[PDB]
Amino acid sequence: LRNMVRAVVDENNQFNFNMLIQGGPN
Amino acid sequence: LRNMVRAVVDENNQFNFNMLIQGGPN
Amino acid sequence: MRAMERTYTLVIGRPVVIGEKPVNIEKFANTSKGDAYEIKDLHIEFNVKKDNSKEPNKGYVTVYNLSDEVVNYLSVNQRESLAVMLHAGYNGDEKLIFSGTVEYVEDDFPEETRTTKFILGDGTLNLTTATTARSYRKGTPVNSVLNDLIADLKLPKGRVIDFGNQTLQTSMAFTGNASQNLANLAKNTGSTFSVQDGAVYWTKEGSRFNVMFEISEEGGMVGTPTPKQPSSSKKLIKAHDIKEDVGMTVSTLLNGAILPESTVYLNTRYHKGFYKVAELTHRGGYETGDWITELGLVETRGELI
Amino acid sequence: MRAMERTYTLVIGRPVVIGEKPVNIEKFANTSKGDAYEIKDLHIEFNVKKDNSKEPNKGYVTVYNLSDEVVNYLSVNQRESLAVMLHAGYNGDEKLIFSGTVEYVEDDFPEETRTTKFILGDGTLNLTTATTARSYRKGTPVNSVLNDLIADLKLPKGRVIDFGNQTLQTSMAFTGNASQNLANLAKNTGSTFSVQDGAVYWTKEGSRFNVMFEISEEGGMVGTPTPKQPSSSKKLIKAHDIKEDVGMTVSTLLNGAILPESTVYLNTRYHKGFYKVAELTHRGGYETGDWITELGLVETRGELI
Amino acid sequence: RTVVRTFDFELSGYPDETFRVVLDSVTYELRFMWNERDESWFMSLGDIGAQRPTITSKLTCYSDILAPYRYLDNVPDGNLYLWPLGDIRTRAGRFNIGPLKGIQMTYSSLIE
Amino acid sequence: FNEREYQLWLLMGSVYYAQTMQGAEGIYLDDLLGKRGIYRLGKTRSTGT
Amino acid sequence: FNEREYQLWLLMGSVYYAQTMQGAEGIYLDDLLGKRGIYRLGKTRSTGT
Amino acid sequence: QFKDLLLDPLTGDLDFGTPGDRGMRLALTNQLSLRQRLYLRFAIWAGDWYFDETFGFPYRTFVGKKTVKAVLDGRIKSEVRQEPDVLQITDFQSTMDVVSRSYKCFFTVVTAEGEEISLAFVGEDEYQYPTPPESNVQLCGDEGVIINFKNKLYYLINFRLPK
Amino acid sequence: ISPAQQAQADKRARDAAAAKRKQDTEVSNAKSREDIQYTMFVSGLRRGRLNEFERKNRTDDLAILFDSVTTHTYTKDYNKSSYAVESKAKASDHVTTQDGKFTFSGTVTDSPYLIDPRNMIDRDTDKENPMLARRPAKAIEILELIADSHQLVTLVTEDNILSNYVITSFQVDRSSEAGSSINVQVTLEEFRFRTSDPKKAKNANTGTKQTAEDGAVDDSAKQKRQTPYIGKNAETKERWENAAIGTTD
Amino acid sequence: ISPAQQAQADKRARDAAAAKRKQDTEVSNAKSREDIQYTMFVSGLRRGRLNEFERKNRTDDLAILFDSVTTHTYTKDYNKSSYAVESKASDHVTTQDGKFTFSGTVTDSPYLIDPRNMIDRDTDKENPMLARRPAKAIEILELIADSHQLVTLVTEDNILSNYVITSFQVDRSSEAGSSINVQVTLEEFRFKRTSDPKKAKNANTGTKQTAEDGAVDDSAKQKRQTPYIGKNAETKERWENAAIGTTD
Amino acid sequence: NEFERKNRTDDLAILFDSVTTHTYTKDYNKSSYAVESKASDHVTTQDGKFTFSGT
Repeated sequence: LRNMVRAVVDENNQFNFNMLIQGGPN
Repeated sequence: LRNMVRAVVDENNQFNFNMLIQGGPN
Repeated sequence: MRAMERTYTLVIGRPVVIGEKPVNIEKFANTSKGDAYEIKDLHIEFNVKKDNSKEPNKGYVTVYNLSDEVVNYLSVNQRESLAVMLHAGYNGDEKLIFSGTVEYVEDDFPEETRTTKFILGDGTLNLTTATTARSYRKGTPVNSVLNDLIADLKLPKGRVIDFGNQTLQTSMAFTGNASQNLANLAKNTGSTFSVQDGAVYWTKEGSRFNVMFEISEEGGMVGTPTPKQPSSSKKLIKAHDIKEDVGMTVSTLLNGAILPESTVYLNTRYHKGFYKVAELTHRGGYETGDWITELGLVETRGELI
Repeated sequence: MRAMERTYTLVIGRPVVIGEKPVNIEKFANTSKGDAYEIKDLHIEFNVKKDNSKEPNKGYVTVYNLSDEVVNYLSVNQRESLAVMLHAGYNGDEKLIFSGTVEYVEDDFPEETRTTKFILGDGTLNLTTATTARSYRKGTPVNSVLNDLIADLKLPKGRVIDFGNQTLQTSMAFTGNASQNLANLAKNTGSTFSVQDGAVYWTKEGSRFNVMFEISEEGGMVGTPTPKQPSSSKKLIKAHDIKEDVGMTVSTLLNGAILPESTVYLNTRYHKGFYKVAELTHRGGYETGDWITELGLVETRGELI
Repeated sequence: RTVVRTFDFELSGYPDETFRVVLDSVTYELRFMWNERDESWFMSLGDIGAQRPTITSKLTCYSDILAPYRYLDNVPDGNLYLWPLGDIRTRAGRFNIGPLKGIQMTYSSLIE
Repeated sequence: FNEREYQLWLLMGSVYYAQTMQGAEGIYLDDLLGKRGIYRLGKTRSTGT
Repeated sequence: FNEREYQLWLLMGSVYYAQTMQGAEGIYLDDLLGKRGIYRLGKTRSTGT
Repeated sequence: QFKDLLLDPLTGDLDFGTPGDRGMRLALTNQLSLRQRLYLRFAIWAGDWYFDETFGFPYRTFVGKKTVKAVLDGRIKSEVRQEPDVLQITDFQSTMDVVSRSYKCFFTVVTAEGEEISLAFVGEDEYQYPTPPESNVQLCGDEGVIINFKNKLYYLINFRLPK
Repeated sequence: ISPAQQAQADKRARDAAAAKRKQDTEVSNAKSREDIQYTMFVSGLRRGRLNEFERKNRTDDLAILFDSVTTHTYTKDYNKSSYAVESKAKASDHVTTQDGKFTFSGTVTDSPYLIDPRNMIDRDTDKENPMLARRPAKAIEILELIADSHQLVTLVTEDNILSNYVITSFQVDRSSEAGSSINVQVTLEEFRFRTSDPKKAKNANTGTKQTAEDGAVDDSAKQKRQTPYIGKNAETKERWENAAIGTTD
Repeated sequence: ISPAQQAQADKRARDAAAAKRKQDTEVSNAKSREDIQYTMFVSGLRRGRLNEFERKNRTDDLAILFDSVTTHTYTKDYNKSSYAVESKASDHVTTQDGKFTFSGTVTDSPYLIDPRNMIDRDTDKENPMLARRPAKAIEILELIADSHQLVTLVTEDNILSNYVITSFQVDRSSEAGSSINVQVTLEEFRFKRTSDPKKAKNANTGTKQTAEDGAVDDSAKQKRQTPYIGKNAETKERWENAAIGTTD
Repeated sequence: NEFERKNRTDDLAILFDSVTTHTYTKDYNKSSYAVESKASDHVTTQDGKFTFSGT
């Protein structure tokens, strides 16, 4: 069942990475 | 059931936001 | 006799190209073939948050069992920013609910069901690359500086409240991203700056605009309002006084004709009065899930601009 | 007749001590008593991610019901960096899958079952403490600067692509951690620098190395490949052009003989062609769980170095 | 004008194929349309996401398709030809295009 | 009514390329290369010793 | 029906005019003189001493 | 339409042809190809061909053992349907003699015929490129235009007078 | 171990491997034939539906009949959403339709009464010697082929006709209670949704395409040899391709 | 393969595709007209419920009667906080949707064939079994459920309205041959243009773009402008181009 | 026919004094969401099970 939880945690981490790293010319 | 997990993830995000942004005069 | 059933539409257009004039996502809807790839009757889950701050509004979407042709069209353009629009409503009309560019896209197809993912940004490209280089001398009217910087940002002006006869007290220089410089001018002049669904909104903190929306049991309210603090921290106080500091929360059936900077009237049995809007979150599960919107309200104490 | 069953081995050695020559984790395996503490037939769960970037590759491990002697040996050395190696395969051979130092260790023993935890780093100690202080004048050949800085890092050279007759255009100075300075030289010269399983890899972006690996249903593939963007954000484009910007994803049964900088050939029924590797993740559950590896591929558009 | 073979094409025969290809490190999108009365393939070439194709032409054997168009910044400078693998008299068809189907559509790039 | 003009459009498209370096066929091909003084070879008889 | 048919005549006239020397413009000019076996030049480079 | 070297149905050697047209031939008609594809599939005992251990028929299981007729027929009838272009099996007369211990079955298989997709790899071409004119005919006209007109006039003069 | 035992080990690999090849290739043959349709006659055959059983030719339209069908059932389902209101009650919102499920039970006996050759099970069954024809066995290898090839089955029931149903599970029980027969149960669900004229075809897409894997340029990547030409029309080709195409070097 | 099969695969695709056009079309129009109102009569009838049964016509207020109904049950649910309240705080309770279920049967040998029943719209009087009544009922049942009609139930004691069907089951067991057992389940529905201007209220439609394929939207999709029918080309022409211009 | 093939050293065979019942079953699964349309690849095959009782 931990499989279900790991997926949601992974998605939240993905969203946070996107929030930090976005747009920009570099 | 993902409803239950999203709530806990949201609460953890709230705690982290509070930890970063607290006190201060500005 | 029918029931009251949900409906929606999702459109994908040409890559967005920034030029030397304000960008309108509307005109990029049509594809080279003409009509765009419309997706109507497929289970969709989406979450769209909106706010009044520097950062753009971002929304997430998921679609199950897409045809191979559509996925192929997105395998291409992975270097480019496709324009996307989303609509939702109740079986008789659909209101625009989000418009932006596809920041991210990925596909996972384990055995039974493929699941496409999206991350959309409301004007992310413009807000994060519009450079500026401007300067002014002592005596310049502040109302001129504001207009000069916004035109640089290359976005339509949704609404602006000019400063009047204000004048700069010291020489100023601005470089880097235009959005960052404007967000700094907000702090020192009590003004709120935030782009939303392509529209630039510049208003003044504390003050609010008529009853553009009324909330009541007839208006599809969901549960009673509850008081919730508008920030996750408390500031030290002298106990500008006009600033925010209070709020409430409400939930309602999905209604895309609402924006963070609007004004709402709350007609309940306990709470009654006028409030500003500060935050929005749209959720949706077509076959299974909620179809509601959540509003974070903030009390106002300024003049009725 | 047998079945096809999993096997693995885990080894723990002496504390790692950095000196005045390249560090090899191989020679620290033997303990003062000689043979190392080997753990074979105990349920183990591990996750090991690898990449081509500044940060080291880190892997996590969990072991259930360890003997008290082994736990005692780790209660000691808690101030020191024990060397650890991990092996995995299928009942006939085991390929090296990770090697590094024990960054963290903790034990929780609630009632029925103890559960030991580990966090391992691939060369973390060297990459985060190797200081440098170097300078060069106008006219110095860039090929000399690269070799000088790598020798400072004190790691074996897995593979390097020299710059040719390139020369510095301006005077340069380097201080602080050597890894950080090298990672900055990467941006301005289109080169990729990343340490992995103790080996230093310096290559050029866009270009790729033969078919060192072929993926097909015979090669234990798991599901069809799907297109996934190699980054969580999109960059503005002129529409160096040679840079990455596209990729795909594949999954396969556990196979430790693969590295991020290698090259693979994809023989499926839909997708066919050559790709670079960009990311790896090894998962494993001995008694229960997957025993597979996930590869993130990136399209290439440069010369065949 | 030394040139080296660097790419080959194949067609599944679908009358309205469209796909993206990379040539000389640059990327282009191609469209192929089948004509019934003239029994020939019509090729359109343009930039990714372009409103209209830059070049449109009819495919034929042993004819330099790009000859009159090597003066634009978005057109490959190489050579595009169709020549047969079997009997020399065979003309381009619908299903006979490919590395082993009978007709070899190929792109070659000059050495610089 | 509509399907017929599809044939007309296809034939018109075929006509246009008849006067280009590519697309010429049959009789029309001779005119294009006839400008450069090259003509097709007819039936030939094998020769040998 | 006549309006739909009329476009066919207009298209034919445009095709004829597009291929005449007087009406040659842009790319269409390249095709016509291309039929002669010559092509327009490109980015040319300087020569010094 | 599977092409392959033609095997003579009468002898089993390659079909070099009649003495008047000796040479080599390829199996073109689907019937001929399927015939030899079944013949080889049934003639090679299972496991006896190197480079492919899984090909062939397992005769050793049945021959030399006391076996049930019904089981053998199923396997015989199953190997046939491994070819992707077999429509059906019409009839099956399986008979066994206990005195001589011999077994002999009869049956037929139905298969359709397809098209050739492309003639590029086989022999001929289907087009009719034109023939260049001869002599000054192009620049000055042709005499046949006179001959045909004369013939038309003569035949019309023939028609009107009753015959 | 011994050298002789190596031969025994080899037998395991061959026979076990050969078994899956027969199963795997046969399944591959299915999903390749699109001119074949399977229909099951659960009931109604003797009442009106005889009209549809006559249309099937044993070659591309096939009928599945069962010696006896004990029971069959049909159940469609729908989902209803509900949200709460401030009046301490609950309201309702749109609803959805959840496809549909069908199940039935039947039996195949080793002593049939009605042996109709038109039934596709009785393709080869002997008229006068039924029990040795192995009817119970002959039904498993045909039912399993349909299910594992993901055929879209059509059910002709007496009450109605259903189409686009996919088998999900089935059972076969040779309990000692009956013997000489197999008890069969099946379940299905509604799977609710090149050539051809250019007129009807529309704009398709294929996405990014790499070099073709059937011809040269891949060999240079795979490090192989280019295929020599067959000589015909030499000295005419070589002059032109070598000048207009060149060689991969 | 051969062309003979290509002429066969098309038949397999054509006939199968025709099935959706039949079933999928019927539900579409069934939802496109809200005038029709379906009703069900479970028991109730002979205890004075005939007063409203006679009101049902054959075009708008369709009625359904089963050959027999064995049992029907009605139930409601509520929930409350499981933690001690702070004290009166009687608001800690919520109401769920009431459920209704029943079992019935349709037989090939009916005893009452009253034509007012919509099952017996065009059933033969002298040969009920050739009319195939059980098939008539199923065809009706799926259409009502698929279109999501708000059904009204007339029962022994009370009358229920705004109930939607969520599931039903049909089977033909070996026993009770020549008949079908039917089960149904329903739940409440808390439901909450050409209209009188006096009843109109301010509404909203959000942001809107170019509407429908017009003279301007055609340009966006690269469609060619629709030619104007020359009913009159003397008056508007001089003014239309000068004042409105052309999309270009 | 094949029972007699079994020797006493390599192809060992097991026979029970009595077998009462044996059952064989296979399973498949499909997407529960409407497909985009032919997209007949939305199905997977599970492993077949076999059980029996003896004495």
